[PDB]
Amino acid sequence: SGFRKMAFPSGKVEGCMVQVTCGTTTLNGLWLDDVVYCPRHVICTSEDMLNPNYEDLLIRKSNHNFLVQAGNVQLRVIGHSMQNCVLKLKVDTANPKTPKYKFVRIQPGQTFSVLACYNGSPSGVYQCAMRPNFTIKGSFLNGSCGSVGFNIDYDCVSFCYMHHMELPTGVHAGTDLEGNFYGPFVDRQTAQAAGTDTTITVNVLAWLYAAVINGDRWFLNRFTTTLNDFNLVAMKYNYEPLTQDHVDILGPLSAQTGIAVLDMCASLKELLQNGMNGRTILGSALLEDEFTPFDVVRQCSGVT
Amino acid sequence: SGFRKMAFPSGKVEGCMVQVTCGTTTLNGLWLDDVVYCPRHVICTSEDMLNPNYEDLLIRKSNHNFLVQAGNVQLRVIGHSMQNCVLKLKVDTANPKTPKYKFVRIQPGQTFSVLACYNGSPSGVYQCAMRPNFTIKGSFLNGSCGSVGFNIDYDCVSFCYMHHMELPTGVHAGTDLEGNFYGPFVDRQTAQAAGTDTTITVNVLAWLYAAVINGDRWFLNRFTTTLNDFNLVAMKYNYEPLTQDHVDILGPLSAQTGIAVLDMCASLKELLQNGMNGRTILGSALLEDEFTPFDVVRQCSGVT
Ligand SMILES: CCC[C@@H](C(=O)Nc1cnccc1C)c1cccc(Cl)c1
Ligand SMILES: CCC[C@@H](C(=O)Nc1cnccc1C)c1cccc(Cl)c1
Repeated sequence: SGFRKMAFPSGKVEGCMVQVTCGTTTLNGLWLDDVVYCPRHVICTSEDMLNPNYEDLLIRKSNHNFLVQAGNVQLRVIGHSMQNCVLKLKVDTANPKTPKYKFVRIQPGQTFSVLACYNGSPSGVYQCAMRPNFTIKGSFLNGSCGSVGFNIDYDCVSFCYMHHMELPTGVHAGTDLEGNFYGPFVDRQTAQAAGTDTTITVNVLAWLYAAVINGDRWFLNRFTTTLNDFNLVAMKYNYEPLTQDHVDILGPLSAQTGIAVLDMCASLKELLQNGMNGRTILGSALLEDEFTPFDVVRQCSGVT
Repeated sequence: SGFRKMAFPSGKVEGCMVQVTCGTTTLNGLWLDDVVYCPRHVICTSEDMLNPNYEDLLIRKSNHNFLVQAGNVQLRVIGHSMQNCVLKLKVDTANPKTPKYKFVRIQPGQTFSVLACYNGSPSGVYQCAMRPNFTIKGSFLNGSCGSVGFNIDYDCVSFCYMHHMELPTGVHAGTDLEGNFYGPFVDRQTAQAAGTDTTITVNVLAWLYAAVINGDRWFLNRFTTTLNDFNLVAMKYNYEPLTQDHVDILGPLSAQTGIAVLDMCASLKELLQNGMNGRTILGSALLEDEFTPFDVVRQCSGVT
């Protein structure tokens, strides 16, 4: 029993972190096989970041300009190339600690763990969600660029995020490992609007099931609703509309607790319309949306 | 910017996790040098747990009865001994992945990361606090016994906790790595009262400073208070009394933000007396006490 914002064990990712330096800028790199991946803005100076011409900046660079250091050893760079917003530095040595891995592009509302790094050294690990507007609410300081987000299934690390920047609003933006930004963001020091965010409804419902499993049941009521009625409330409170696909993914949690998905929607509707009345659910005084149905089943069963 | 419930990178601890089996029971072990540490209740059967005579149960056991498996390799047990509530199984092979380490006994109100494990395999990592009543509010299922709590300074892992049990209330109890329980708990399947818990005042103040650093400032007010006046409010709301030692540890955060500790106490007093009025602080709708002043400075500066 108990329910925590649990991150994946970061060990397999810690063994991939390196430091990349180009000129005066130092950030983090991900060493997988004989390739080091990092944000392409490692080639920029302060003056460049306002409106960088990355193709032109990279032309002034050579393999010997990218200094890559894994712990205390120096990697020999034999090639460099830009793919979207990431740089791929081919090195002469495959990382011996390379775990089984995949590069995935997650969907908004999905979760992942972030291993925050500075100077190629891991500082901490936390779990978070890719917001519906493609931003993440992380904890990153200058030099955290290149830190990555990932999920782990058995022995396979699926890398899904690489940190690139902090928006003037204090929220974070980044790319998939092919260097494609999530959302409309560009790697430029310019004001950039993030979309209107919404609360991930399927995740709040999953967390409500996790609460029932762990004993917090005060929010259960004598009511039910329909997808259409629930969605009218979801609209009013800027929640994502619930679809049959979301209902389907909640199937196992509904089966385990015997609480029909639409009956749980009616508890959520009442919580949206009345608030929590000074009470808590799983130690939170608000509706939590950073746990997917998969996360809840994993944590509630003991998946290693 | 941003503020997260960050756990230490778990890599150094993952390389120490093993599975220990004795008879029908399987739990987690911590392999450091040539010793494997685990909860002594690994020797118990279901009938034993109600009132176990551990000295007598261990006498029926031999080195060959403790099966210790690190991943897929089998460790040869050359000695066994009970120290308080832990068993120390001497093995013929030192763990090659043994990091620099210490065994520490943390104080109530201090924080640490937990690497939840099952069958010797890591499942997740989360940060938590040792409650003032010596319980922890973790996330543990059957088989998580033997999982450990730790802190990391540079390259040194200080192990501070080993999980032993879940109280009927759903809260967790465990020992230091010398097998001494935190609190009055005994490793028996019996109803056990945990003390009246209190909120860790120094930690809430530290988190209020973290909020100001990251932009959440709505709670700052035109007031101040004294240690005596603040403690009268702390008493009413079951908060730990604030001492000059707590004020002293908040010194750096007070210096960084220029907000005197007693002025921050007056914001906390107003929040205790008025609630949050439907607002949030660092994404929380309640007063967070699982971040120490050290944690806040570490996260806010970038300590790796
Ligand atoms: C002058 C470089 C700043 C860097 C940047 O946001 N880093 C950063 C990241 N996370 C937290 C804090 C910080 C300061 C950046 C700005 C604009 C666009 C891009 Cl691609 C990068
Ligand atoms: C019948 C063994 C149960 C075990 C126990 O609480 N495990 C456990 C731990 N964390 C979460 C869930 C669980 C089921 C235990 C009970 C009483 C005392 C002791 Cl020392 C151990």
